[PDB]
Amino acid sequence: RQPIGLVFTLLLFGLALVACYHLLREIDPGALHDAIADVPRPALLGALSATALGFVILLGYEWSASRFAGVTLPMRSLATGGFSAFAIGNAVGLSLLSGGSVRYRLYSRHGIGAAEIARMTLFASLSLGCALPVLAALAALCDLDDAASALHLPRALVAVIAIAVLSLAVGLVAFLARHRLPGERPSPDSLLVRLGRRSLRLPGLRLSLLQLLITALDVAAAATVLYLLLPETPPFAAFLLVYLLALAAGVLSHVPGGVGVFEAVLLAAFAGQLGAAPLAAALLLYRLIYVVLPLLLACLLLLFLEARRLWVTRQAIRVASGFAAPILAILVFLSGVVLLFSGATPAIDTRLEHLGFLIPHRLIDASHLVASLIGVLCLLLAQGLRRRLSAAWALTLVLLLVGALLSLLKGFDWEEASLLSLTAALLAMFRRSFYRPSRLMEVPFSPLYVGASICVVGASVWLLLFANQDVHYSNQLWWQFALDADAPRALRAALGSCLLLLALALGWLLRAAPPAIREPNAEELQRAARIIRHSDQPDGGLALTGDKALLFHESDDAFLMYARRGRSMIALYDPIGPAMQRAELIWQFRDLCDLHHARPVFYQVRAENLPFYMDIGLTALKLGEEARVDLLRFDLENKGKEMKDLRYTWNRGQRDGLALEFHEPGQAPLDELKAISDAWLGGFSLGRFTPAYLNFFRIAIVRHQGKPVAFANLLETDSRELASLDLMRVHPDAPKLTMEFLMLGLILHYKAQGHARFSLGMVPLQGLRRFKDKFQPDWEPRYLAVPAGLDPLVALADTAAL
Amino acid sequence: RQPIGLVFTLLLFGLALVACYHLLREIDPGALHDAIADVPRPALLGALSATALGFVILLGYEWSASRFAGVTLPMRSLATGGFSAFAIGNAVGLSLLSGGSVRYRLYSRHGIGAAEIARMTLFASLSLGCALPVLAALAALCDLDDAASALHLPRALVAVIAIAVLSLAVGLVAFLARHRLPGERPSPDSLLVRLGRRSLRLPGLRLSLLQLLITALDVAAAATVLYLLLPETPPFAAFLLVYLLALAAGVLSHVPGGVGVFEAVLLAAFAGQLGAAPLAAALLLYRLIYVVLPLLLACLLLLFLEARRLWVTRQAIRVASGFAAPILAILVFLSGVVLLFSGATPAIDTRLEHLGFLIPHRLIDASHLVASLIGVLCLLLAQGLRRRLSAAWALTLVLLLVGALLSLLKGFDWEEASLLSLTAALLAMFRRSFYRPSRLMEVPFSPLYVGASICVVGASVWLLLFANQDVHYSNQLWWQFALDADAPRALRAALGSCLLLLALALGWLLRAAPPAIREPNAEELQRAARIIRHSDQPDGGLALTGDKALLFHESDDAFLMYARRGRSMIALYDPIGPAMQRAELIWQFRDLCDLHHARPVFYQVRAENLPFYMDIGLTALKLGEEARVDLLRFDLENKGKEMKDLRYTWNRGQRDGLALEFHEPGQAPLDELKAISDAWLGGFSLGRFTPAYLNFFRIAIVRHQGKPVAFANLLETDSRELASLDLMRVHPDAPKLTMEFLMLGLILHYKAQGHARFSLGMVPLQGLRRFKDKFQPDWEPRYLAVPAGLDPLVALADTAAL
Ligand SMILES: CCCCCCCCCCCCCCCCCC(=O)O[C@@H](COC(=O)CCCCCCCCCCCCCCC)COP(=O)(O)OC[C@H](O)CO
Ligand SMILES: CCCCCCCCCCCCCCCCCC(=O)O[C@@H](COC(=O)CCCCCCCCCCCCCCC)COP(=O)(O)OC[C@H](O)CO
Repeated sequence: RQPIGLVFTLLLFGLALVACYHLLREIDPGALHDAIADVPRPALLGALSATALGFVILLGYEWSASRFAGVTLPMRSLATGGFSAFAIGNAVGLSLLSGGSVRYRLYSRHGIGAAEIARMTLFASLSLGCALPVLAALAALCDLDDAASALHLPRALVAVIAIAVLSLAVGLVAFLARHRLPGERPSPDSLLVRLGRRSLRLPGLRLSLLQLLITALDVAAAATVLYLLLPETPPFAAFLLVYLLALAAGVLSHVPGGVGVFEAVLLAAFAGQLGAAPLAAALLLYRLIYVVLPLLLACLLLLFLEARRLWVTRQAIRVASGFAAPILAILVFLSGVVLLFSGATPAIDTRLEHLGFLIPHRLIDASHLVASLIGVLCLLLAQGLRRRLSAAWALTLVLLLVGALLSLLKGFDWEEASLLSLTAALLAMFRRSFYRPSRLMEVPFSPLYVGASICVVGASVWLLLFANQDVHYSNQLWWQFALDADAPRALRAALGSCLLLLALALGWLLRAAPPAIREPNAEELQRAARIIRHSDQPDGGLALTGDKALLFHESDDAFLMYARRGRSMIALYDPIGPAMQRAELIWQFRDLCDLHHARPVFYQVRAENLPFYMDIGLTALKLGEEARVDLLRFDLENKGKEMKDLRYTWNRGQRDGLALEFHEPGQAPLDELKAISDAWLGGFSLGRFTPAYLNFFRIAIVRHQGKPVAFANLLETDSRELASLDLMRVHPDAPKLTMEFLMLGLILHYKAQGHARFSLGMVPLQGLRRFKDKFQPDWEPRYLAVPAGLDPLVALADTAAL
Repeated sequence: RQPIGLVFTLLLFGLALVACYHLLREIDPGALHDAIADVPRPALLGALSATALGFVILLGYEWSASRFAGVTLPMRSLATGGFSAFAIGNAVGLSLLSGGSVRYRLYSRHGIGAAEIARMTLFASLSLGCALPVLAALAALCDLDDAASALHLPRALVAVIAIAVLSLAVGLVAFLARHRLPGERPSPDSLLVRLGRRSLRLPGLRLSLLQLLITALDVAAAATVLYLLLPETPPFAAFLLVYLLALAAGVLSHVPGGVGVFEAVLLAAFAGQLGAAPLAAALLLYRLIYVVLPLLLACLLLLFLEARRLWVTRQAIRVASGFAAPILAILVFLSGVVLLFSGATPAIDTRLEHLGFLIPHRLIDASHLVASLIGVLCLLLAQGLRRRLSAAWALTLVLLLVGALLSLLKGFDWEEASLLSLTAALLAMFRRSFYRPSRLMEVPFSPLYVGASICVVGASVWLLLFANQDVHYSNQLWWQFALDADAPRALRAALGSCLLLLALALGWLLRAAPPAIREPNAEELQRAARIIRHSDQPDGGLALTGDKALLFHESDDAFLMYARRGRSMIALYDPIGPAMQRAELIWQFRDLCDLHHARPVFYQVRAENLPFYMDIGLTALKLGEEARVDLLRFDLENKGKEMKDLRYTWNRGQRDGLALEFHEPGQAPLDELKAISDAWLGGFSLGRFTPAYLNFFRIAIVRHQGKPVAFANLLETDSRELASLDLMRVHPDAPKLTMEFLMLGLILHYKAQGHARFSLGMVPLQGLRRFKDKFQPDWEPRYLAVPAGLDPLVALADTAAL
């Protein structure tokens, strides 16, 4: 899927480049520059305003999603989320930090469910995805002659196509209206439809109409931006029609920005009618104003919020797994783009002639080549920054500033140097955000980033051909070292960048295979047990069963237990140790998973570590509820119906002759345990009955008039914060209150030693819930972490099987 | 002492500046530049060669010290040490990284004693310090007329002065030869002299003569360097005489480089005879070639060795407390100097006229001012880098590269930008060397660094006056913003730098006083005990006595116990916890000590942490020996006279009716303990007898036929690595073998539980040594850490009193 989808997009981009080259054959860069300069100031200020209007309409797009999913949020929060998600989706879609991710990051602070957000994003996407053809047909129906002229098709054909589209639209609307279940409504604005297999959620009539108006206003404003930039204006209907088609074509192409394809379509539509140069200039200004500008605004906004949050709340925020690393990766990538493009384009003559005196002539050529290499390194270090490396942050901070220096020593291009330096400032300001002390060579291969790198290099070479089209091909251009000669510098640069990218890509591809997963040995198990003791978490006990492999921190202070199942690696709980060790461990696991081409999954995680999973790109699903009784409040001289039932149970148990005794680890009656375990059997998160496992923990045994009837090992630490029990077996013939006596006896015993809390157990998603509730415990949600895209049930079913 | 010595040096520098200003009044920068250009290539290549010759002779200087102190080292090591110590001493003497420090760092890897190195340095210093006047007199005796003309004094006066000096020299030599103790000789080349109070160590005749030849060749080569640079050459005798005097005057002035004063004296000597401009040019080239160049070579050498050591030995080196932070602090300081000086000097007209087109005219003035501020910040962040901060490393890495950018946007001064960038490269390459995550605002005030900052600012202003001496004073110069106007830019720069330095200096001086030292409370004590348990070191037990204050790491994982005594804070042992926590703690202590204006001292430290103390500027003295028995090798069925004596003791003890029993912490007979403690009493590193202290540890009591006779608390951890005993009391009336039975019983008991090692105790600097040796233990040295300068006995005596 991943390589196929990459290759498909890459080829589509490549084709669109070739199309644009063969379409702008007549135009030379001089003409284009003149066309760009031609545009009047009121037109620019108009487009700059229509951008704002069109982005304010995109807030309503988020409002419709909020209403559909039934999410109550503050208006300031909804606005911020809407703007930032749309801005960053539209520009760098699906490559870095998609709109969904930005929604899910921003809205998880308010404590909205992952399913709700997911639904919001899906609605926001499919809204445009399904309302695009309808608006295209509606626009086509106005002035068929103009539309036919634009598309270069017969009037009859486009007419019947429009009629066929609107007929299919109303037909589907009627069909879903037929299967409308009454009564139940998940939200005020939501219908449920029943087909037979699954119940699907569709918008209501009012919401559907309101979003369709919103979509209409959105695409209108978007098209108007591009309309104002054109000196000569074709009929609005046809223009809008083609814009819609082009937008569609760009989105389907799965090209990050829609660049290459969108421009190809517009140019093909109005190659002759509007000319090439004025259109190309309008397209560039459109892309700079409507895509690039908002993205940079969003980048700065979210950086600002992150910095403000860090400054205000200093103590609570410890590890910093916020919203800086992804933005900085984006800005760094853009920087590398800016370096590579500059390297392709020839310098200004005036700047070169001034510089020629100050700097030696060969240094310029050297500077230029190195600056091109640095550009490619900046492309590939985006991934590093994304994964919160510290090495990557150090290297990138150096390169961005060296690159900014060479940008002044290549042709005194201060516009480049300014941006590179500004980026390097922001990168240095967020120093804490990059903590991981891992090796850069250990970063996994990422097809996507390499794909994007190749695309950018392609676009640089395209720009090289288009810029240096006034020089004849010659073999002597390669060696030609002189000031005025721009084309040699570009050629050298392009070759150097192409070789360096190829080298690094091949080096990453051909690397030593990772070691296979093995079970832990005696030493590892002992270390794991040591870690568990010197910690708060007693749930770590299931590490010692020697059934699931162990990932150890470099400091051997904290560890994480995981097991491979099919194509997905599952981690049993949160990592065991201090917070700073936990974050590094969660990343370490993600790295490992990626190396082995497996989905990372975290089973039964607490709420406190959720943002660390959100970082590495997981989503929290409500798995179950975990009960824990607080022994400080709980006392044997308290009131409450359940409490009176418990004391009655305890008193009867004592009178009947039930005795509970605790055996230290090692000194256990293995014969009696084996007997009861066999009796219970006759009649991953489980805990085996191997003696080795049992000798680690102290076992509480209850006896009924002397004979051993039931037992339950106890997970403990050296601290007296929390205590839990994993394995717990009872004899089928035992009295019904015997298990409850054992259970309450445990609670009282831990009260005696003075443990703050006592972990009862988890209920997923009836009897177990009631039984746990009968002790009057404290409930706490337990989550499941799965990749964000689409893996809701497959992973849960697979884990349930395991 | 510190403020007085600072003010004295600062005033001497100030005066020497004023002297040089009033002496080079006639010369304008044009004439000076012409004088510098005048010097021929053979003269430069001659001076560059005579520098090398003179530095090769400085190796023999180290050789004489090695022989005197009696230190056997490899020739490569001695060479490296000699070169680097002399190079860095001569340039940045006593301000940053003195020659002594560099010797003591480089030679402590081979495992040479601190007393030996100290002696080596003292000899190397005093050699020149005492051989300078003798050579001055010897030179004076040759051609009195020329010497008299040079000094502008009567021939008779200089003659009798020379005669008086040589008479005093031979008189002192005879006087020390009189009190020559025969027989004993610490080294082959060393005499001991007895005056009555203390025995002093003087060189032998052969060594004295050889070093005096070495000193003669050294100063000759040094003077020759400056001789070749002069076009017209005065008589060698007189010239050498004045050079000697000037060198002396510079050294006594305690000016880091000898700059200001040395030049003043030379200029005053040959103001009229040789002219000002040619002499000034010779002096500049001398300073650049003989001082600055070697320093930069040494800086690079030692950086290279550090990098090579890091690359080769990756695993053993963990925390990196090597030789990078001091060098980088030096290079950063030099960078800031280079920025400030450039800012004072006016730009080249050609470069300004080229730049005037590219850059807006006001930007140049802005760039120039900011670059001057950045220069002053680079001055003050040297201290930060020195103290291995990470904040300081991040900030400095940014500033050096921004400063390098502004250096190209001020007057396109690429020579500056190259150096700043090269420094910023090296600083980024040694990223690990700066680990401390402390706040920059928390750095203590340092009079020395501020003193050096003020000096540099002074020298910048001096350069400003001397460079812009072709412009008349006017009030309108401040506001004058134009390209060609250089003097306004310099004036603004100088003012901006002066205000920023004043502001920061005052801000550091006026700061909230540090909190006073308090005793630990119940919570702190409990935390300390927790830390001790989850650790290897059982010696941490004496923390719990609640007698000495506790410094806790930010992570509350490791801590360090210290107590103030008079004017020196003593830390009781190494910090307790992991290595990474230990380094930060040792620094944290140094910070604290500096805040309270107290000498840091570390009492009883192990060898493994020595380099962490060496970093913060301490020296290890051999305090005593600590015995520890290894229970793995030791067994009850072994052979050896001492072992047979032990088993005989054990068997007799058992037969007599001595019984040893171990009581858990809390469950102890306090009555019996109090009784025995009182009986023993009747008849900081001590351990009190307060019940609170005793309830923490398990007490071993021995009984003689039922009655309690002796006891000894046991320091333990949860691990079974090491065990120790602090407090140990016996009844006066007890049998002589009873204490030995208790002692051997402990050893056997710990064998039973299976503890690897068992700490016996320390003997400082007779009976105790024999008693410990009778168990056949393993000896390990125990050190004392005291400030490097001169605090050998005062601290030890003060600690002994406490
Ligand atoms: C050729 C145009 C018409 C064809 C339309 C379709 C083509 C589709 C396929 C090709 C994709 C577009 C290729 C062209 C890109 C822009 C080319 C360009 O103009 O590049 C300039 C330089 O390249 C760029 O500026 C490209 C930037 C593109 C990306 C924009 C990102 C901006 C933000 C970066 C991060 C900022 C960080 C700080 C703030 C957070 C060089 O021209 P100049 O005259 O402006 O400069 C001359 C000299 O070299 C220097 O002055
Ligand atoms: C005035 C000389 C005669 C008087 C002698 C006695 C005076 C004593 C009191 C004053 C002390 C000396 C003051 C003069 C310093 C040098 C002045 C100078 O020439 O400064 C130049 C610039 O300042 C310096 O270069 C000063 C450097 C001094 C320190 C040297 C350190 C070098 C190493 C730094 C670290 C390197 C890092 C990388 C390698 C590890 C500016 O002149 P320029 O024509 O060379 O340049 C013009 C334009 O501004 C730029 O080209």
